[PDB]
Amino acid sequence: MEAFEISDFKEHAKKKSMWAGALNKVTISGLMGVFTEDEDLMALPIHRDHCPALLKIFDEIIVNATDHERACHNKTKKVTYIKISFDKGVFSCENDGPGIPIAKHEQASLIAKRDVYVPEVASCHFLAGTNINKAKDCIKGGTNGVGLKLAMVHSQWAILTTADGAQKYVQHINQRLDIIEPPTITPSREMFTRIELMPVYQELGYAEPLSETEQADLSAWIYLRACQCAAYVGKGTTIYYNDKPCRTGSVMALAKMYTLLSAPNSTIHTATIKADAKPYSLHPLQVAAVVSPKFKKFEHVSVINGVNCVKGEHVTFLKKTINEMVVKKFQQTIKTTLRDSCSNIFIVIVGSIPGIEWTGQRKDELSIAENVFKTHYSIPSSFLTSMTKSIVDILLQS
Amino acid sequence: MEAFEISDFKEHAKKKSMWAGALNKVTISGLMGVFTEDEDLMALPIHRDHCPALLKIFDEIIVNATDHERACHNKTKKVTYIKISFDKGVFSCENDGPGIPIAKHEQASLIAKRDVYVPEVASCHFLAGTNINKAKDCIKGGTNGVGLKLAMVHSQWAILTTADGAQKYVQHINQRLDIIEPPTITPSREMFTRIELMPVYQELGYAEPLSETEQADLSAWIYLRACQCAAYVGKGTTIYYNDKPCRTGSVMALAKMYTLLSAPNSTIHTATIKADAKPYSLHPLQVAAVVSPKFKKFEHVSVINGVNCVKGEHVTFLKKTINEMVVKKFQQTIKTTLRDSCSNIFIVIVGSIPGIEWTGQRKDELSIAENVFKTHYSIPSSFLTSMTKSIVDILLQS
Ligand SMILES: Nc1ncnc2c1ncn2[C@@H]1O[C@H](COP(=O)(O)OP(=O)(O)NP(=O)(O)O)[C@@H](O)[C@H]1O
Ligand SMILES: Nc1ncnc2c1ncn2[C@@H]1O[C@H](COP(=O)(O)OP(=O)(O)NP(=O)(O)O)[C@@H](O)[C@H]1O
Ligand SMILES: [Mg+2]
Ligand SMILES: [Mg+2]
Repeated sequence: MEAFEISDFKEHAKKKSMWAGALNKVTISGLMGVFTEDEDLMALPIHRDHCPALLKIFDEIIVNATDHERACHNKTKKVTYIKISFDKGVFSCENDGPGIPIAKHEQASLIAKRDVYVPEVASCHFLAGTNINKAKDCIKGGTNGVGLKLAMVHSQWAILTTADGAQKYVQHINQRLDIIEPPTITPSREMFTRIELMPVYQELGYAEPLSETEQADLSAWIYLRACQCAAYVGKGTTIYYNDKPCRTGSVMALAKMYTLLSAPNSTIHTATIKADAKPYSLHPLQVAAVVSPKFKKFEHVSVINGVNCVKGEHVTFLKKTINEMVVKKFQQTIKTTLRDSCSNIFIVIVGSIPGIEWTGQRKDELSIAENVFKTHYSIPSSFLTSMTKSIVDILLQS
Repeated sequence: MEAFEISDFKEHAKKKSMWAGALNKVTISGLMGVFTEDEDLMALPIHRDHCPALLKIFDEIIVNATDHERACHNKTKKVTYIKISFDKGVFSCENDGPGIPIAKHEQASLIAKRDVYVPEVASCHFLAGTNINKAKDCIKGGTNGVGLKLAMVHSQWAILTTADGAQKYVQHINQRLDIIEPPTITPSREMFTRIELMPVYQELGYAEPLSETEQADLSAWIYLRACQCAAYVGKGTTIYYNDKPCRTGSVMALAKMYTLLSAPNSTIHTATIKADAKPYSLHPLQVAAVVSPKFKKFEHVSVINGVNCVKGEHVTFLKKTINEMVVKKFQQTIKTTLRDSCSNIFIVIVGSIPGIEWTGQRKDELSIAENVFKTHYSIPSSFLTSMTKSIVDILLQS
């Protein structure tokens, strides 16, 4: 029929929500940003509709930088900084460490029948990257060879700049990937990767120059995402947002930021969840939790493999384990459901998990057998005991 | 680098969880199937790890049939049946109504430099279908031109059979899309579409001949999915699973099936939620709810646009509206959070919603502005008042 059609990747990415989510403004459950009060960092909800695909432009590039930080963290040449910028609608992200290799790609050059270099494949070729054949134990968030191309397809203009210690490579990628300019290659001896772009705000439902509220909301969201990165990356990396350092290097700092308005001056339960055997034993999970009667439902913030995912059995592992102990102790005083006993918890979980699978390119949800945690991971009893004490005291008051 | 690679669609679909979910067995929260007790239909949880991509093979084909049912419901030639079969691991789904057009695809033929017909494009060409340029008011679940190809890529062998009144078209698509046999085309006046396939069970983590428990679990899951279809499709369509008619033509029947074990002989609150203007006015939402103290947490079953999605503002619309009334009525007696007053609700929501977006190919979550429901839809107050009365009686007891 006339309606039966074949689409290419770029046209498909511009009209289909499967890649990065809705391409218009919708209600985003739990949307948050960070707002600065005095010199205090405070995470607050953003109760306005926003475009999920727009936020994924930023996220895809950000997770690419923290993926690189993970890859070189045990190598001689490492990532020391991730600089994120957002000004006048221009978004940029730069990291040091080895750049994308500046070399001709023979297969791509043969397909295109012209000289095509690796950074053009990295940025303009769908289903292309270094994680197509990812190992079980690889804890990079990246896996599909898709994310950077999504960022390009939603850019009015974009500039990729990378240097591998020998040369510098600059390439203009404009008009939602319609116009790929030939690269400019020079000698350099510098080493970094920078992505700078202007998203297609108007197509995504925003004011052509962002409105004051849109700009403030988007700036707040990116800043919180940079703060989440700062708690995830290794000991040698500093995260910057609009040049200032991000002061949330630990899950304690994240938990305080998220509960400053709710429950200031509260106690922060901490745990380092370790595993007995490799590869899991290489990746301890950091956890901080606040327990308060002021919280009216269970909430978590997860940064897993650099990704701010919202659903996963890693959360349930903590919830069920805590509930088991709460039920026990509570019964001794009376002599309660899973949401009961967890309704007063705010918990932050940050770390790497080998072998997880994702539910889509957005990586909203990770997928795994629950028994991975039961067999391999141990939650410190001191954390469980003080969490249970705090929760039981609240239950006894009502 | 050596690791920098370019992948094609089918190799990508076989390695990457983004298309259909995890490609191995993982824990699936809320996994259910239907099991027959006496002659009663009873939906029970399946507490065993299962492969999400495997279930999506079935789901993609099923939603293709209910999409056709919706497309032909107001036309002279309509869909009168959807027959789903699962036996000896062989899965098949057949619907009547107009078949896939048996016609040469010039563009596809030019690309391939051989005769390629429309049903081969429909089943073997990624990013291809009749919904690439989807209208905002189109309530079909299909949108990406991807789902049928995922089913083929996870089949050891498959047979597409379609007839359009003029001809019949039979085509063998084998070895995870590696071997596409030329079609056999004959004169016919039959009109239907059938997909029959053997999934790659072993590759997805199952026993080569399915084990007794695996077979029983998978049959139960498909049967429940067929029962959900029976509540969704139009009045002129019968759904069959393994030749038996599916006896859940209403949200009442669905709600009774899901609450038979927990709360038999309970009252079923019903509502038909209508909207003031088109396109929403064309698609009333059917709702049934059971309220019981035996219910531990809030649960919903959603069939939206034929899709059994698990997250969406359509649920929150009902939750917030009910909570508002519960808060008022409760305060009058005392003179309570959102977790409260909704913790004892099991609710079934079935219907079509125009203009929704999805968060991925799996269509786990739909995306929409909350204000669509606030401005356009009204929940009948009789349903709100009897739901509120039932909930307040429970809260007053404890
Ligand atoms: N900041 C960076 N530094 C170094 N290499 C990078 C950087 N960003 C991207 N790359 C490379 O470019 C490739 C393509 O990136 P991308 O399209 O995001 O795919 P991916 O990160 O591998 N998987 P995904 O994001 O899940 O679709 C990556 O695999 C890396 O090889
Ligand atoms: N049972 C069927 N009867 C008639 N036409 C069908 C049937 N199944 C598939 N088709 C057609 O085949 C096309 C390709 O199917 P499919 O690949 O599932 O894409 P889709 O349903 O359009 N979108 P999606 O499922 O979101 O990836 C559809 O768009 C329909 O035109
Ligand atoms: Mg990436
Ligand atoms: Mg489909």
